[PDB]
Amino acid sequence: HHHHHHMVHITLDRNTANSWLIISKDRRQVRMGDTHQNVSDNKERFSNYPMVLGAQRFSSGKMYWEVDVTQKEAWDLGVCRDSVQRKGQFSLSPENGFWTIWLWQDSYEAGTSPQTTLHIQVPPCQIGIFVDYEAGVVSFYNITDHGSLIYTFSECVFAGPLRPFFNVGFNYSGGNAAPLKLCPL
Ligand SMILES: CC(=O)NCCc1ccccc1C
Repeated sequence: HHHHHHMVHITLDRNTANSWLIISKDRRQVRMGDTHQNVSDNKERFSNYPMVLGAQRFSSGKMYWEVDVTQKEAWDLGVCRDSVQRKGQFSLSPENGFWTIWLWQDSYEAGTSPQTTLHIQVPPCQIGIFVDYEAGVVSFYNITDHGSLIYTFSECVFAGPLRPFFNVGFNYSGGNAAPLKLCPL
């Protein structure tokens, strides 16, 4: 792909983070802590899952960023509406305001309803995410495999400002402690 020139500098919004997450000083990396991280609760924090939003809000244009997922067993990545539900149980779907892919139990799936099987021959260490607001497109690229397409959501009905979306996943196995990292331009 040739989307690299729409690169945007994404930073994580502490205030949206699940209370167990640890965000680096530069706001570019996030990982699951072993316990509650000693912050007060607020209506923005994701309660049920280890999720956090980027600070940036997009309502027009073309945006591109990259995320490092090296040695993780489980994660969700993409974009969501600024007004997605924060508390309780919910599914990642466009009906609920999410345009995402994930890794879970050695398979990759797109967050459609119901979910769609992805066909990945080279497990990615870094994912590229492209959003075209006007066209209603969210695309995912395998940076490890020369930028090969993973999945395109088209005819997206964003219905609001968009925010970058992250889930570091649980670490019940002891094999999923590694961080998500926003990769430099
Ligand atoms: C997964 C696990 O066993 N967590 C341990 C967290 C804990 C609890 C009580 C005292 C000290 C620690 C580190």
